[PDB]
This record gives sequence, structure tokens and C-alpha cells, in this order.
Amino acid sequence: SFVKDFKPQALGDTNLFKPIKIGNNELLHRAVIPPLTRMRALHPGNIPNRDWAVEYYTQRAQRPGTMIITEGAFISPQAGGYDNAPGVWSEEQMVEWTKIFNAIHEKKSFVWVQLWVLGWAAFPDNLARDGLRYDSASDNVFMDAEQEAKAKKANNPQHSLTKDEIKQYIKEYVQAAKNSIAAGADGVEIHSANGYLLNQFLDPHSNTRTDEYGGSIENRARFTLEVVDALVEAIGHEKVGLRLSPYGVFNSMSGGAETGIVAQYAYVAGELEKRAKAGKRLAFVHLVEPRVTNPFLTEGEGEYEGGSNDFVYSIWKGPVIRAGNFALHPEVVREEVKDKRTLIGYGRFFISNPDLVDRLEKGLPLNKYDRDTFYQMSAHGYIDYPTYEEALKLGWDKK
Amino acid sequence: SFVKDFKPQALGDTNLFKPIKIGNNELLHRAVIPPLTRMRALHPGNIPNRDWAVEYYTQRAQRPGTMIITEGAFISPQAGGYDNAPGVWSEEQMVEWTKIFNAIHEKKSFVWVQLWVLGWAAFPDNLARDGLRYDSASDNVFMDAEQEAKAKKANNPQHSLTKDEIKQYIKEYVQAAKNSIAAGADGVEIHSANGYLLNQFLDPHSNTRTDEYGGSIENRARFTLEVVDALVEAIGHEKVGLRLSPYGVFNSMSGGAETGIVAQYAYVAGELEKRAKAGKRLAFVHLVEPRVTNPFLTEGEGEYEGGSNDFVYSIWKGPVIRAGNFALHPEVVREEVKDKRTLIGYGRFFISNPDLVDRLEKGLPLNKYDRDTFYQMSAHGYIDYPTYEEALKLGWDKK
Ligand SMILES: Cc1cc2nc3c(=O)[nH]c(=O)nc-3n(C[C@H](O)[C@H](O)[C@H](O)COP(=O)(O)O)c2cc1C
Ligand SMILES: Cc1cc2nc3c(=O)[nH]c(=O)nc-3n(C[C@H](O)[C@H](O)[C@H](O)COP(=O)(O)O)c2cc1C
Ligand SMILES: O=Cc1ccc(O)cc1
Ligand SMILES: O=Cc1ccc(O)cc1
Repeated sequence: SFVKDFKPQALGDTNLFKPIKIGNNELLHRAVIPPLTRMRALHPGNIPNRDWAVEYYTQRAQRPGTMIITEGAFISPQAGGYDNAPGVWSEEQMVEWTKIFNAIHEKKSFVWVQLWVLGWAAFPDNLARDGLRYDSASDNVFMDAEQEAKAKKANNPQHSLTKDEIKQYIKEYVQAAKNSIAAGADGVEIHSANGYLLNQFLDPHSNTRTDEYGGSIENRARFTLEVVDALVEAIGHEKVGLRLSPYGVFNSMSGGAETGIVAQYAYVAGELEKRAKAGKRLAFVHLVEPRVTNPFLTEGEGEYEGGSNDFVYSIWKGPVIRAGNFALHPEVVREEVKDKRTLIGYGRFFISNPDLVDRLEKGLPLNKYDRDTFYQMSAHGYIDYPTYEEALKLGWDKK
Repeated sequence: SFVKDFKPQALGDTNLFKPIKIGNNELLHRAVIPPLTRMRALHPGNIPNRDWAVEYYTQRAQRPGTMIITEGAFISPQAGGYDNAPGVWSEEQMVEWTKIFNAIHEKKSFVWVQLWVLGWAAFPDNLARDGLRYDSASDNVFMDAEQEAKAKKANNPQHSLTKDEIKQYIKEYVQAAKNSIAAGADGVEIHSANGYLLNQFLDPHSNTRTDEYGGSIENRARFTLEVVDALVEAIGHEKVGLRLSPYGVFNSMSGGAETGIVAQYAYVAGELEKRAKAGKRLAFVHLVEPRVTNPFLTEGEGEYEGGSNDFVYSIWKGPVIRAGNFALHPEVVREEVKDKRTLIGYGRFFISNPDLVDRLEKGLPLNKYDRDTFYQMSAHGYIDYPTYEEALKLGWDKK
């Protein structure tokens, strides 16, 4: 059915429908599909889904000039730890991603691959099976109860990475970014948000190292910045984006409770503008908003109101993508896109509405999403949400 | 005469006229007098002016419950370097400040002493005369042309402070804060803005040290934070304020051009809130706005619009005083004081208008200031600006 007491608002008279150039791509509107894990990849191999993935992305690439950031894709087997999320390291995976990138490009939309490394969010037991380490920034701070339950049954204890093994992850980031561009993606987003490995090094709670990778603002940022710099040497700055969630608490990050958190993220933004002066301005910075500090909480739950992401605009002067409970708030979006360099990511309602961009443009009602199929191994809840037309033919009231 | 095409606006219906508690003081309105050097102190001795200073401050303390921050006062002779600015280190100076604090308190207003240390802004030649060093954070970066002219004629070269001599300045800050409270002041503001010594250690341009006082965000903040902590042990956190000018460029500071500047100031704000959790919340944070990056430029000149001070509010959760070209902009003030913990400093128009607070409350015209007497050794341009009544009796049109 459609979302119930939601009064939609048409947004075609705002800057969300003005064109903008992001990297090499000339987007025709500013509503982007943020990275969304759907756990339909095939095991063994972490292979993109052979039956359903091309249709899923072809459906969401239907409005020309749309920017799509894929689900997170593991850069290597050691980066992974979930059986049904995709990778971008082997020839069998890239054969299937090529077909997804060609289908999106035949629709005249764009496709950026999100590069993912789990760290302590990985299941230690899957990893133990495959012969791999359970990695994080440190060894004396765990994610939570059941993650330490997991690890000890599995006898796969949380490991602090050596400098050596941080370098190897940089090596794999470059290869996986080379692979995504060689199979035809328009660019890559470095996932450094939502509590996964690079964010575990950025956060003072998860990073109690005392070497060059821990202990100060600058050292805590060091791994994310080396990854930026290596991918910018490998494939060019106009093909790299960075995602940050300053105020997130998902996967045990500190959020607004850490008093030093704005300075930690202001430093990363200033180093990026530094590079932008020196010629290497990243295609964009993608921010998760305090409106959503945990993506497993229903919209409106877990909103952090003691801080804001607006400090990034005083520092970084390129495009920023902002995401977090914006589909149900067109009155908030109308204000945020008066800024001429701001794009809005829509996550959960792009899951239920293949044709979201038309619905935004025209103020049409919004299909409810079914949380129960976010992570099912099914076409149901994945490729069968109707467009507005089909939804009327189905009687979602109006028939 | 009155300011010419200025249309005033009455502000008595805003939060500028609601009471607020700052430290121990219950202010009756939120228009504060920011620190303003007027160079009427007597040489030798840096003695507050024996003839005119009590009247100057008594005139500006006329509206009950006003917070007044004094002109900068040197904590010791090595901190100084201008002959006619006051000090707060000797018995002869404190005899005269006592009389200023008693006169302000008989008017039922409050008085906070700004503690000043010049660093590289000092005249090296006055210092050479008196046997004192020309100090700064570093020795290979100078303030400007004529300051190095000065120094070499004077044969008094710019010196990088040793740890030892940084400790001695902390010793003198505590004594001078003990002296101000013992003579009767309500509190002290630590001057760490506008390019003077503590700001030279905070700024990456002026601070090229590689020891524990330079080289990173945390080390660059170290001297300002040790001074906060020493004065909070000495006299209590509800008697200490801190002034910061993130975006200032006066006295050769970096301003918005340094990409790392917001992170440098976000770190200082986060450490202060850290302490606020641990029980020691400073009475206030005083910020100079990007609206004024050099106080020698006429209002509207040198406005920095690529950044904002609003990031401090996501981090520090106590009172903030904001200053910078707000007297000519009541439409801007009306918006800024919707925030329930914001006070507005008025510098240059509190020089020409002893009765500014009534004029703000009622929307009355504003006396022009005479820049030519900001630093003269005269009563003229100091104690003879009229109140609105006297100005009408004088015919400043209306007679
Ligand atoms: C099912 C689901 C999967 C997600 N997968 C990812 C992911 O792979 N990487 C990522 O950075 N964010 C991920 N997110 C976070 C979203 O990109 C987004 O920031 C969050 O949902 C807030 O936007 P929303 O309120 O519009 O949905 C996911 C969110 C959901 C609900
Ligand atoms: C004559 C004059 C003397 C000043 N003296 C000081 C001082 O002693 N310490 C300080 O922190 N700021 C000093 N300032 C800066 C002001 O406090 C204030 O931040 C600046 O004037 C901007 O406010 P305005 O636009 O209202 O005047 C001075 C400014 C002027 C014009
Ligand atoms: O729900 C899956 C998920 C994956 C990666 C994220 O970044 C956030 C959520
Ligand atoms: O004009 C004098 C002056 C003194 C101290 C400051 O902080 C700023 C200006």
C-alpha cells in the first residue's frame, strides 16, 4: 500500500531537479541512490545475484541521469565475512558486475561502486571457516556481546592490524577500484562510515592504538586518508567519493557523546580540501545525517539533535551528498537543496519505489517498504515493488 | 552626530532583554561590553588612568546587570610591550583597578578582566629598553615588515619560548587572575584570540614548533588549555571565560584560508565540554565572528563569508558570547538571540554610546564613533560621548 498519513509535496520546482556534474557524470537531477546491502549475492564466491541483480538496478536506473551507488562490495575475502554480500575481487564476480554496469548505462544513469571492509562487524565464525582473521583497529575493545560470543566459540579472536596488514588492505582497495573501473563503473565510494573498519580507526572508542594509526586526531584519520590517496593515484580523483557518518552510533561508534567527534571529522574534511587545492578534489563527500544514527531504527527514531553536519560546508567546498530520513520530509529537502552543491540520498524508499524520482518530482504517494525482505534471498521484496502506474492498476487505492 | 542612513530597530521584545546567569552573575540583559584597548594607561608603570578610567567604566555600567569585560590587561611586564595599556601585576595598578571594580559594582553591573600577553604583536624596542625578550611561538616566522624592522634596529630578535618560559607565563596568568579576583573583579577572560601570544601557538602559520607545543592540533592547543586548567584550579571555573577568533586574520593569523582551521578550533571547544562533564564548565566562550576578521577595518570590510562559527554550538554546550558588527545589524541580532544561550558583544558602538543598552531596547539612533580618539591620551573621544538625552540637548538633530 501507499504510506498512510504522508502528505507528499512536489519538488520539481527546486534544485533537486537542476542538473549537476559529479566526477565525470552529468546528472540530470540530484536524488541519488545511496549504497544499500540487500544480501542477495550467491555463496560460495560472493557472486552478485545471477537471476535478479540486473533487473533490480535496471529498475532503479529508469529515470535518466540518476547517480546510483551500489550496495557495499568487499574488496577481498579478508575484507568480508558475510556470505551473501558481493565482492569485487575475482573474475567471476566482475563478469556479473559488468552486466549490471551495462544495464544501468543503457538507461543513461551512472554507477559508483561502494568499496566495503567489515572489521569488527564481520561474523568471526564465517571467517574462521575460511581461514581468515577477525580484524579491527584494536584487540581490547569489542563490538558487543554476541560478537564476542561468536568469536570465542569460533576461536577466532579480534586482532589489531599490524602496519603491514593495513598496507595490504590498501593494496586490495586499489585493485578492487582498478577492477570496478576496468569492468565499467563510473567511480568508487570509499566506505569510511557506519562503524565498519575505516570508521573503527577514526573513532576514539574503537581505536585505542598508540602507534601512528592511533592516539590523535591525525593518526586516527591516517588509514582513511592513505586509502583516499592511493585510489586517487590509481584511478583519478574525479572517480573517487568518500562516505562519512560523523554522528552515527551503529556498530558501536561514539556519535555526539564523544566531545572530540566534530574535530575528528573537521580534520578529515580539511585534508580533503587541502588536496582539492593541490589539484585533487574528490568527486564528492557523502554524509549520513544525525537524523539517522542507526539505519535499523524506524524513521524518526534515533535522531541526534545536539549536532549538525553543517560544519562540513565551512571546510569542504565541493559537492556533498546528504542522506537520512529525507523521503518522508520534502519540507526539509526543499530547504536543504537551496544550497547549490547539495544532493540528497534516499535509501529505504528507493528500496520500495523503483520510480522514486518521478514520485518526488510530481508529489505522488510513496509505497511502504517491507523490512522483512531487506535481507531475504528472494525476488519478493526486491524486484517486485510496483511503479506508481502498476500500483494504480493494482488498486493501491486508486485502481 | 548620529549614524546617518541607519534605520534602528527596537530589540526589547527579543531574548537580548531576558536575564541569564554567567558564572556567578545574574545579568539582566545579554548585550555585553567586549574587551576594548583605549591606551589611556599611564607610563611608567602601565597604571590604569588616574583621572578618567573610573568615569569611563561608570558611564558604560549605567544600565543595571550589564556584563563588562575590561580592556586587555597585561599579566606581567614580559607579557606587555605597549606603554599605555594597563597591567594587573603590581600593587599600584591594583589600587586603581579596585576603584574601577567598586564603581561598576555600585552601578549593579559586573566586571571581568581580560588577561593579555602580546607575543609577536609587542613593540620589540620598548621591550629591549626594559630588558625583556621579544617572544613568540617560533623564531623563523615574523608578524610583518615593520615588526622585523623594529626588532633588528632594537637588536631584540624574536625568540621561541622554551617549555620553561611557557611555565613561567602560566605562573603569571594565575597570579594576575588571583590579583583581579582579590581586588574584586567578578571573573577573568583568557585572551586567546586576535593574533596575540596564545593564538600564535594555536595557528599553524605562526607555530612551526616540533616539540610538545607544536606540530599537531593537540599540541598547538596545549598552551591555551594549560592556561585554562591552571586558572580553573586557582580561582574556579565559574570565574573563567575564554575568547577565540577562529576566522581572524588580524596580526597575521591564518583565517579561513587554512583548511585545518575549523578542526583546530573544534578541538579546543570539545576539550572544554569534556571538562564541563568532569564538573568544570567555564563561565562562557567568547567568539569573534567572521563578520569582522580585522577590527581596524570599517564595518562591512573584511567579512569572511566562507565559514561560520555555528560549529561551536554542536560541541560546546554552555553560554557563548558572539561579537562583530552587530550594532548596525539588529535584523541579524534578532535572529541570533532566538538561541537561548547566546550573548551579543558590541565593541565600537559601546565606545561612542555610553547608554547603548537603552538605545538597543528602544530603537534609538546611534552616535557615530571617532576612530581618531580610539587610542589618544585624552578625555575627548573617551568620556565625553553623550547619552541620547544630552545628544538631544546638544541638537544632534532633534534639540
Ligand atoms: C537495508 C539497508 C542496507 C544498507 N546498506 C548500506 C551499505 O551497503 N552501505 C552504506 O554506506 N550504507 C548502507 N545503508 C545506510 C543507507 O545508505 C542510508 O544512509 C540510511 O538508510 C539512511 O537513509 P534513509 O533514511 O533514506 O534510508 C543501508 C541502509 C539500509 C536500510
Ligand atoms: C579600539 C578597539 C580596541 C579593541 N581592543 C580589544 C582588546 O583589548 N581585546 C580584545 O579581545 N578585542 C579587542 N578589540 C576587538 C573587539 O572586542 C571586537 O571583537 C571587535 O571590535 C568587533 O566588534 P565590533 O564590530 O562590535 O566593534 C578591540 C576593538 C577595537 C575597535
Ligand atoms: O544494513 C546493512 C548495512 C550495511 C552497510 C552499512 O553501511 C549500513 C547498513
Ligand atoms: O586595538 C587594539 C586591540 C587590542 C587587542 C585585541 O584583541 C584587538 C585589538
